[PDB]
Amino acid sequence: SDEFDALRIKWATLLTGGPALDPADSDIAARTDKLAQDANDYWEDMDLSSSRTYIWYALRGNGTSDNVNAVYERLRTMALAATTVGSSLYGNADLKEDILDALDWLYVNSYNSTRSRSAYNWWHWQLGIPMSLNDTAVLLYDDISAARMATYMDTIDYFTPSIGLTGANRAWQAIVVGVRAVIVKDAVKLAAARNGLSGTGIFPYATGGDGFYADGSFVQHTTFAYTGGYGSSVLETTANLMYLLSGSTWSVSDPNQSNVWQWIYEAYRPLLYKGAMMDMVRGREISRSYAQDHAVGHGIVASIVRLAQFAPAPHAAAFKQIAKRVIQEDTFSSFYGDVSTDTIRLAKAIVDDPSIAPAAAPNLYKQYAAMDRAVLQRPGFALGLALYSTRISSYESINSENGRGWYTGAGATYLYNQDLAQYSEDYWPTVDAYRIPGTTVASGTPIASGTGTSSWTGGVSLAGQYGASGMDLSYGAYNLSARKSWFMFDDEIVALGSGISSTAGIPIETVVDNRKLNGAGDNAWTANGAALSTGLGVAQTLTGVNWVHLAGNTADGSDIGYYFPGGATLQTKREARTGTWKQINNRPATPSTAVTRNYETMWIDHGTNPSGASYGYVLLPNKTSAQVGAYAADPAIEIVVNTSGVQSVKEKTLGLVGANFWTDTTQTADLITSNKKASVMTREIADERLEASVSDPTQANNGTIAIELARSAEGYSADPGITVTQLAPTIKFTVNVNGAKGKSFHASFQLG
Ligand SMILES: C[C@]1(C(=O)O)OC[C@H]2O[C@H](O)[C@@H](O)[C@@H](O)[C@@H]2O1
Ligand SMILES: [Ca+2]
Repeated sequence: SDEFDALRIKWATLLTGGPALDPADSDIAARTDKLAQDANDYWEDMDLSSSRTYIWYALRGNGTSDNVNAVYERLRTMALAATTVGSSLYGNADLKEDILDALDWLYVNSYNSTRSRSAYNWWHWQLGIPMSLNDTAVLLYDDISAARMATYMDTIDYFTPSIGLTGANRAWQAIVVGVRAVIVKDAVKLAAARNGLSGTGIFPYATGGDGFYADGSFVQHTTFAYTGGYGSSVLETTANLMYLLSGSTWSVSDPNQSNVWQWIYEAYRPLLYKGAMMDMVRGREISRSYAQDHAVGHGIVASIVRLAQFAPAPHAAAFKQIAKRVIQEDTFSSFYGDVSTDTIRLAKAIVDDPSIAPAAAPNLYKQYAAMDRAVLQRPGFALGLALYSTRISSYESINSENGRGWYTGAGATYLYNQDLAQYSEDYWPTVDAYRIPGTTVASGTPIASGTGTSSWTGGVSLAGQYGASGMDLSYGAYNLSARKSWFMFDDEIVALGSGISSTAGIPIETVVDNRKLNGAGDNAWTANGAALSTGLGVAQTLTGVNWVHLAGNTADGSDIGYYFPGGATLQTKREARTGTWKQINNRPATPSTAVTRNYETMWIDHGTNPSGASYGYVLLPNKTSAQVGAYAADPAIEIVVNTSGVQSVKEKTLGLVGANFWTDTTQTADLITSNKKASVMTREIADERLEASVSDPTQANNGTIAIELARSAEGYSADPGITVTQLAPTIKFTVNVNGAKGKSFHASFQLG
């Protein structure tokens, strides 16, 4: 025996859960039954014929990478069901044989050195197929001969012999060369795998392009926020490879691995909400039925559990605490339901360890300036804001996936509450893709995939407690411009719109919300204190409404209230919509079965060719209609200004004032005066202290932002980069935003 053999067994238990597995456990058993069932289901359907032209009727066609990739996964599944303890097919030599025969069959008939390394969908030829193959190689390792185990590892080397791509792709190459390295007992390769993690898009932060950023953002394909998509994969593979290499002579030594710990804290933690990974950062993957938000979220948490096995002292315990809290929070879909058996083993030991307490829930506001995203986490709810600009594209759609992601990241709001299934249970293929909440669009017309023309997209963060965001809207697909802002406070989110103009000749509308209702679609809702009809298929206009209340799909924790300051007229309809995942993901393996969900859609109608139109609403999560009515009577909010040049909102009770300035001219909102495009927020504690945060959301100003506050101060402390030039009679200071990359600069003044 040698090291390589140790590593291989370590990976074998990663896939199986080792001989340790306790089939008595209800969840270990549940997973096992399915593996065996599915495995059995395939096997007893394979064409075992000597002269077969295919291994599975359904997957025939040696030329389509999609099919070939799937025949390998199936095999991998049977390998596991044949290798994991407790399985109805454990040890079954017959099964192992057939699997092996299937592999040989593909070496000559479909997967070998003949095919182009660049054939259609290299991902399958260079990463997908090989990852599965390795896993099989490791499991049936003993039952495999040298001649046989060569036709496997040689072909794999042919397709992926090096490491040299970006983030997710680079990491995948690394796990492919790394695993085939421990089976072929090669060290040169194995070290090239460990070293790969130090490459672009992984360990080292990125200042542009793919990879993780110091502000917690993650980018893939150069212009798309992908934390929950390709990012999800990166976390998983990197963690899996780092764990395999931990404690070996090929252990990771790069100092930047420390960054991996921060990924969890700043990159993933803020984007998880009770088991779900927010879709706004999942890209084109929101169109995949097998990968909805909680399923995807479980995988992220599994990578955390894995990470907690070798993580240094401080971090390991923190990880255990975070995972424990998430396993417990998710009452929608059981975590143990869709993760590997070894994952269930390791987690169960954390959840049952009484000494490990659940980490606290996050309570903050974070601006991911590098990917045009912003999050708000409050005890009762969370808000996801998806923006785009000259730096980040509207949405991604390649390989006929996500054909309706048009406005998924165009100022879209995502509200998370007790209704944990809002975005799961086939939301995407049934929701009206032309009406994504928070957005302003030309009714029923789409926009293309690509970056925008305005640089003003970002926001400011006041000590990570509160914030404000903005997006200068201007579509290329058709004439339409507007100024959209959002102000996140303690229990309400204010949305303002102005400069709404168009010549498209198409009715422009702003969608307040589009909520999926319960199975009956009978959620109770009220407007101005009057119950409204709850029948499906009914469309109605609400004139002069000051507030609306919609009951959630759960007894408590999912109600939503809407406040319209100067009164508004809403176009609404409640209906049952039908669709298929096939419609937003036209690939062979995607389900065509029709599904039906209920929605309550509400929007403001700006008319056709409007000029200077505007809107203003406040979202009030978890409040009863009686409260929403109360709020509307004596609101803690007060619109300071909603013009084309500046949008400002004040929070009477918190002493908060937010203001986004859209032009490089001198303008003033309440006590704030600015001379440049900027996002500002201040907090005033009567005769005590005054705080202020500023940011250049354009990330293009290479000079300064001259700010002036209408208050007299006695002293101050400011982040470096802020030069205060006058404390009395009024506060004056400048902010050096050259290369600030959208960050927020803070400063606190003591009043007299
Ligand atoms: C196996 C599958 C799939 O999801 O079907 O095939 C294609 C792959 O390439 C994409 O770039 C990734 O998003 C990855 O997640 C995909 O995995
Ligand atoms: Ca409030």
